[PDB]
Amino acid sequence: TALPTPRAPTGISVIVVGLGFGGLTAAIESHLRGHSVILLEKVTKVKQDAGDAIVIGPNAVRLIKSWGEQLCEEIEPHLSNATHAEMLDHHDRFIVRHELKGWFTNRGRLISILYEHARKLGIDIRLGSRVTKYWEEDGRAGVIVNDRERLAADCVICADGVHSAARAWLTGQSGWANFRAHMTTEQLAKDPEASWVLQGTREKDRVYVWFGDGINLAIMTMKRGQELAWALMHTDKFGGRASIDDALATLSPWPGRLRPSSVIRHTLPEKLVDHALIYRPPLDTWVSAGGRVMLIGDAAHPYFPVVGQGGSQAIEDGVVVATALELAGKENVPLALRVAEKIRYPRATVIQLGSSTLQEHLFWPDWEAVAKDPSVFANPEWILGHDCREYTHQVFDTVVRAVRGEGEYIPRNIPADGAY
Ligand SMILES: Cc1cc2nc3c(=O)[nH]c(=O)nc-3n(C[C@H](O)[C@H](O)[C@H](O)COP(=O)(O)OP(=O)(O)OC[C@H]3O[C@@H](n4cnc5c(N)ncnc54)[C@H](O)[C@@H]3O)c2cc1C
Ligand SMILES: [Hg+2]
Repeated sequence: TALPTPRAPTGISVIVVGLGFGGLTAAIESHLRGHSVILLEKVTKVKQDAGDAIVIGPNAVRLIKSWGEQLCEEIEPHLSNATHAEMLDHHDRFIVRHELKGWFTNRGRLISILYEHARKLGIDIRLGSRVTKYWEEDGRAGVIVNDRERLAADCVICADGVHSAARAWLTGQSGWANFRAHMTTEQLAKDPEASWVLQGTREKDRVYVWFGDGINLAIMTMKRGQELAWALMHTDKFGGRASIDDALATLSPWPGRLRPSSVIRHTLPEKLVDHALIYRPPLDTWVSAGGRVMLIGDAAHPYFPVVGQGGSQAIEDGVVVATALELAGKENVPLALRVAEKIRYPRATVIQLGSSTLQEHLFWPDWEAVAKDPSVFANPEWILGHDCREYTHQVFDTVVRAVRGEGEYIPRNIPADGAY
């Protein structure tokens, strides 16, 4: 069915904050499971950036496809035809060639498709609604919208990103930045020191990633070589500000700076951003003291962008929350959030800690171990082949007994003796 009908009304009212991957998933899955949903987002429109490429893992694709058959046909023209990424070191020397189902596509174009699909389902989405001043009573929780309107519900699902005000409220208590840019390759094609990046681009999109000396640079061609995007993770970050001279100065110490610098120096000033990255250690809890406010997504577990699972885990967060609310019922909303936390926390934390350790291995690699084995340098099956919704149905009763103290719970959505 291109438009699935929701289950019978469960009587549970849910307030979702954020139009990201966590918020949209929480709203869509909750609506289809019978919950009464309102989604609050501060922006007036989904931001569209041609240089914001993202990878969605198969564990999240299968969840998205279950919301409607047509969604695959909508994303198909926006999927990259790139198949492999060429990995080089900071001397511009080849290391290994890595692959990359899965969706390698544009962020804003995928959010727009999911947002339009949510409106076709009849979900109450309210843009231009800035949320703050979270509050909680016995039996209800809520927010304040635009400092003029009070809203209340059975629970509040906070997916407001890394800069979460809800996390600051719930808790009460890094130096990394990321350049990102998009460009058209007309002027770059006239530079012989930079025209190399257009080689074989009409055939398919090419991906180049450089690692070393605390810097990561990725260059991705698009549209038969007519456009390219790039991203640069670094610790040289000094209102907002972005300058191409800072990106070039970051690459200056590299012995193999010539080929990458010759490309990115053609970036137009108005198409370059330099955002600070936010990482925090795993939280003690995602659920408020009263039990009716819960953090999901980046608000609960920000990752280092090297695992390609931040959006997928935010999607898994929203599906499990909506599933636990359906299985618990109206009179056990606090139990539902505690159950979803105990299911999700081990899986999201293993990946969170895995991104921090993998971050060290990629920005300051042990080149002697990489020389003897580069295939390790470049995601396992316990992540990609997982079905969060079926696992939640399988262990829900066991987790309820563990939350109420009746029994034990062994998490099996993570590998035994598992680091990442
Ligand atoms: C450089 C980089 C590369 C990445 N690459 C990938 C990748 O390839 N694959 C992948 O899966 N993940 C990737 N990620 C991670 C991914 O971006 C995030 O994990 C994911 O977007 C988290 O979603 P979210 O819903 O939690 O938050 P967000 O997507 O950040 O959404 C937060 C939303 O809440 C809104 N909001 C904030 N405050 C308020 C408020 N007070 N009231 C109302 N609304 C508010 C914001 O406008 C926003 O729409 C990457 C991250 C980075 C930094
Ligand atoms: Hg498809």
